[PDB]
Amino acid sequence: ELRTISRSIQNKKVELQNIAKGNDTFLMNFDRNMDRLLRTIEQRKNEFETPAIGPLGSLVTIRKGFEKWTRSIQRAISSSLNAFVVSNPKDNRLFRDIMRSCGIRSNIPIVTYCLSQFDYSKGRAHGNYPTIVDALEFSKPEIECLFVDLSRIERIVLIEDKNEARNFLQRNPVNVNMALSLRDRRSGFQLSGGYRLDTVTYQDKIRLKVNSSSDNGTQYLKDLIEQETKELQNIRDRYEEKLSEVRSRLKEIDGRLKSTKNEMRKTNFRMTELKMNVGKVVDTGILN
Amino acid sequence: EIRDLISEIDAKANAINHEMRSIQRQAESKTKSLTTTDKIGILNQDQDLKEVRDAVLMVREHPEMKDKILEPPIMTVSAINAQFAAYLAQCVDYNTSKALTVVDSDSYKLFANPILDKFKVNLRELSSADTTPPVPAETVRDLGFEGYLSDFITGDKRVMKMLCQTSKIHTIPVSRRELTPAQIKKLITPRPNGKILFKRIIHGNRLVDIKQSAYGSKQVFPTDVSIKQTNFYQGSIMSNEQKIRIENEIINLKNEYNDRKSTLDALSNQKSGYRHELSELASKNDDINREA
Repeated sequence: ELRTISRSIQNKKVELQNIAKGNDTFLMNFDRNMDRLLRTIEQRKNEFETPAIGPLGSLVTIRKGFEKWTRSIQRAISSSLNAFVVSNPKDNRLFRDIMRSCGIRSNIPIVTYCLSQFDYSKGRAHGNYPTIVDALEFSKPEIECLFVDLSRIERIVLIEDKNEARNFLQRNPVNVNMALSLRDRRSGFQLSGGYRLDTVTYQDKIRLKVNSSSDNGTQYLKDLIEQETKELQNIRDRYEEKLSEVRSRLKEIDGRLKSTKNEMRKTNFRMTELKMNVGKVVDTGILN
Repeated sequence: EIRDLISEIDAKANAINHEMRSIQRQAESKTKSLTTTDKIGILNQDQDLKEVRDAVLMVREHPEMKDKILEPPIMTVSAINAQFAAYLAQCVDYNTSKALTVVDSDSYKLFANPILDKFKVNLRELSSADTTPPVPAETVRDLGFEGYLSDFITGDKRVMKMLCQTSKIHTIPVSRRELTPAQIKKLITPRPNGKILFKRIIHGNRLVDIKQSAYGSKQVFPTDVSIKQTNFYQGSIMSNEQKIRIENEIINLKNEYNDRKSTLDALSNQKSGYRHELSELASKNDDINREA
């Protein structure tokens, strides 16, 4: 398990290097063959009435100031980030054949949707808290409208404190379906209706662009691989301290086993003495 | 020779003790082809499920909580086959799958704080919401589905009602066969009232979410997701052939190891008999020497 952890950390580090280009490919967060799939779509674009657009997470960037919310937002819209958009059922069939030829193994959602810009101002959450829409930057306005339809991002508010988020939702705020709250770096809270509180583990792989330089995260995670070697050592030796306690129990019972072996060898010596005594010369003939 | 035989038979019986331990394990494995006897072991598979196990142990230890807080769906719910188990695991979110079910609002006020203070577990309250399916099961069969996802699962009725309220499993038609593109196109087309018949459908190995935009021209767009295999919610553990493909193959290699161990210890038993014969012959020679 810990080998997998440090290794995934390092591959993520070299993937942010590939944000521009490189060896370990950055798009690997969606699928290992994602670079091949996108090149094949571009090569066959003339066969599509409208070329397939995706993966959607590559067209979405976290706005500056919302970096702390990246994993919580990604968990909320995780179904949409891996998706590809096709305008019609014919392009959907052509795209599925290209996915099969490219050897994609990841489950990729295909959304058949005609990209359109529409006014969603009436649907925005009313409150002093920023929404997922305010936290994100979209490559095109039609992609922003698509996330509003698929994930209702305009109705998801970001509230740091769990109790404040619960109290806000209990007041039935206009146009709010869910509140995201922070717990730790590996997990967060998703609150719906003010009564439902779900503790959600964050996915290890990031599928949203972050406006922070790759070195920020990778090298802050270089000191964080220093901290992850800390993680490996800690877990391994706490289990090994557990192992040490149980093997000291083993050595205690072995000394008890050694003490029993010494008792048994002494009994064997005593029975050997008994049989030695049985077979001894008898000097009772003169006595008789 | 007798003390050597004592050590030999003690070691033979120690090997027999290990062999008997292996017998208990393989006997348990063969009889464990059907649903797991205890589900407290399902919670030992992942670190995130250990806190849920400790919360379930606390609910089992306190008699006042036993009928007010129910064990998570991953332990109490089982699908009739492995394929319906995969369909259920794809439809129910993992946090709801591991959530304890609270029966009423008073039970939530009395027992939620003691559990939430000690364990980071999710709680789901049972509501009065109606769980009637959107169309009769006959109409669902006419459309090419075997039934609703709720019809192919068994478990505590209160936990199943919670899954029906949170995940709407009673509204999801399911077919193990893939539907034809013409059947799927009929299901996606909104009725003259502008409403789609099913928001989510399962056919073959695919889950199709039919979404109608709340904004603009109310465009209807399907989202298709491949269903992943699951070992959870599995009343039928790894189907039958798949279970044999893993369990039988590995457990029977271990079973041939067990047979070898037992036969080796039976050969140690034969050697003890040969040592016994030799000891009996030596005792007969000792009796002849005593007569001499």
